[PDB]
Amino acid sequence: LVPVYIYSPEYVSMCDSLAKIPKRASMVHSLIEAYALHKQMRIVKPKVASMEEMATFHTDAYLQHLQKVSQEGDDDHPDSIEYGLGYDCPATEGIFDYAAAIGGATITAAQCLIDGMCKVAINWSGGWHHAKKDEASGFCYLNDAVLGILRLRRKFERILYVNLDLHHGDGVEDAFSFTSKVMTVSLHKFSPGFFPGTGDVSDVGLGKGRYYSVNVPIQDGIQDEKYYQICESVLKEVYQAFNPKAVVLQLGADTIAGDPMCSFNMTPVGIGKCLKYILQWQLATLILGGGGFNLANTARCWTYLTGVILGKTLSSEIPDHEFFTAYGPDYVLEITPSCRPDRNEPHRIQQILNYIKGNLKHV
Amino acid sequence: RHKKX
Ligand SMILES: [K+]
Ligand SMILES: [Zn+2]
Repeated sequence: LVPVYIYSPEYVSMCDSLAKIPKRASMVHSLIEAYALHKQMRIVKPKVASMEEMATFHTDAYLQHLQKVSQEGDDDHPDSIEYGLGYDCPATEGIFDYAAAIGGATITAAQCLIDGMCKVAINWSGGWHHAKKDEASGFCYLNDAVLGILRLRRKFERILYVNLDLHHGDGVEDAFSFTSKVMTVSLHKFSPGFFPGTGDVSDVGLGKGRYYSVNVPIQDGIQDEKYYQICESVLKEVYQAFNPKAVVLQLGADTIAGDPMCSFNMTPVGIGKCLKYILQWQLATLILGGGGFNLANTARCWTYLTGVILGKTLSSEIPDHEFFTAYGPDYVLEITPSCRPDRNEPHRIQQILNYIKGNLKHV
Repeated sequence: RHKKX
């Protein structure tokens, strides 16, 4: 009944070495610890993913290439562009082993859920949902979300993947495009030129998986109330049509006001309402992180959401801890939205919802 | 391919 928290000091230190989010894992854990939330969770040390586990999704050739350039951090290997390495996904020294640790952490969370150790298991350093079977993508090297879902498939007949990251969860949607055992639901920014460029409302999966992918394309500037209205409407319909047995929930904080991507205009309170809606289903739930490039705000967000999971109200004041000065000059947990416009028009949102309802009738 | 980032 007590949530599982996937953590070790060695794991956090590996996650701190990811090129686009240095030190973020330490900031997140440190703030959770500062609020003493870890004392209310069951701390579980992650196992490292084996090659055999990784190869149930990723190809041998891709895993072999990642292992090779990882050994010394060869970010100048001529073959890396075929495998998606380059600017977004540099060959950081050690990245194969770091990604294997994150994959293993998500698999460990899934296994805890299978065993009935907990109803909620958390890996805030997971959520790297853009990686493809044979390609790094979008700061993702191994798709730990896919690996977690594939572990959950041992027991849970139907799995719902819910993505609330700013970016379309395209690697997970692709992996399960042709199956009805896994439904993917993604709320994300959709605008030509905006990464990864996929996930329109008309993208519904393929073959035997047709209508088992759901995409909610959203424009810049969305705030908590409207986002929750959308999320609740879609998940209400999804729950009734698909009857999931387990949920994997990706809560990337790059939607939050203050992110340098400056696209959505959310606060952790809005995301928290979405999370509460899912938690009241009382299903095995695997919680993942993802994007989030204002590091202090990402720690504020995931710490707040950890409190939501535990049913706790957190003090507004940021407690003293290793990274206290990163939270100045006001040192509070709450985040204020920016004063810019919401570009989501009510008629468009309604039509997207009606389109999705129409698709789900087939499910 | 798109750039993220
Ligand atoms: K699917
Ligand atoms: Zn993202």
